[PDB]
Amino acid sequence: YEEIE
Amino acid sequence: MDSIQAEEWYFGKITRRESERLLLNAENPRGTFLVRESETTKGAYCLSVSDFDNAKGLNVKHYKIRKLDSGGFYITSRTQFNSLQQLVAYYSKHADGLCHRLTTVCP
Repeated sequence: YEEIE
Repeated sequence: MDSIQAEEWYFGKITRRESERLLLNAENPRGTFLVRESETTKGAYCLSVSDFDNAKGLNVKHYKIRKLDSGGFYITSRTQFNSLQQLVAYYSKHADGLCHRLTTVCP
């Protein structure tokens, strides 16, 4: 999954 | 009446193959997303989205939606929501460093 950054 | 069981962005429990097969469509516009049940997670949801680049093609980014045991949700350690809908509204008008502001939902 991706991460909000 | 608004029940999470029949949300405009709630398909339910689907497989991963069909998931990428729904966002990876030449007819789907860049920004299409869809919230389903956690297939690999537990007691949580998963908000996926579609993106397009002018170099390779359209890819699919999966943003697992977390859930606070207290009663909340959040895909990042900075913003929290009291309903998967609230999280879809904020990320629907503010990418906040996401892949693309939500624009359409999965049919």
